[PDB]
Amino acid sequence: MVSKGEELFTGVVPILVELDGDVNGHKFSVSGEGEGDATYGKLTLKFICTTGKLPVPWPTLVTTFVQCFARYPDHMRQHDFFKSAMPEGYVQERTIFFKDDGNYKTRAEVKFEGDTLVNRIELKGIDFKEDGNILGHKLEYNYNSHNVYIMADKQKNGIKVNFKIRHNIEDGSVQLADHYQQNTPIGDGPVLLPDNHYLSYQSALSKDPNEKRDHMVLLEFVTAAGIT
Ligand SMILES: [Br-]
Ligand SMILES: [Br-]
Ligand SMILES: [Br-]
Repeated sequence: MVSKGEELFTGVVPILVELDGDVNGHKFSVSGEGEGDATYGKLTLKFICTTGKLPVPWPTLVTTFVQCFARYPDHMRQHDFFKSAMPEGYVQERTIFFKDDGNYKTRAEVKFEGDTLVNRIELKGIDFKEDGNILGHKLEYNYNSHNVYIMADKQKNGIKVNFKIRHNIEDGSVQLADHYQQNTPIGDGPVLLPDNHYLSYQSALSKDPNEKRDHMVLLEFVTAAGIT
C-alpha cells in the first residue's frame, strides 16, 4: 500500500528554504525557492543571500540547503524515513567539521505548510580561520558526487547519517567537511526506521545570468541504494 507520507511526494512539490546563519559573528540570511520531484530524485533550487554578500562560500551550504525528495527504489520503500515523517515533518541536526578549520552546527525543521515543503534552518559557525578556505573564499564554485550513509537510531525514533564532502580548493587541493547528522520526527506517530543504506548524490552549481544579488542555483539528483 502507499503510505500518507509517500503520497505527498508523487508529483512536483514546491519548496521554500529559509536560513539564518552566523559564522564567526558574520550574520547572514538566505532564502530559496524551487521544486522537488521525488519520483526522479530531482531538486531544482535557487538561493538568494537577502542580507548582502554571503560571508562563506556557497558550496559550503549545499548540504544544508530536504532529503524527503530522495528517489527510493520501490524495493526500498520501507526504508524511507524522511517521507514517513510527513506531513508533520522532522528535525534534522548536523555538525559539519571543516578539516583544519571551523565547524557548522545546524538545525532544520522540514515540514509541509500547505502544499509547500519548507526547510527552515538555523546555522551557527564557530572557530573558523579568518583567512582559511571558508572565510577566505578559496573554494571553487563546483561540487563533487558523494554517498551519504544512513542507519537507524531506534532509541531516538529516528536516524543517524554520516558522510564526507570534499570541496575543491582553488589551488587544486581538497577541503574536507565531515558531516554528522541526526533526524527525529516532529510528530508522535510511527515512522519507518531503515536498515543500513545510502543515498547517492550528484550536484551541479550555476548562476542566473540576470540575477545581481549574491545567489546560487542548485540542480541535485539523489537516489537511495545499497539494499538489493
Ligand atoms: Br562561492
Ligand atoms: Br540540517
Ligand atoms: Br558544479
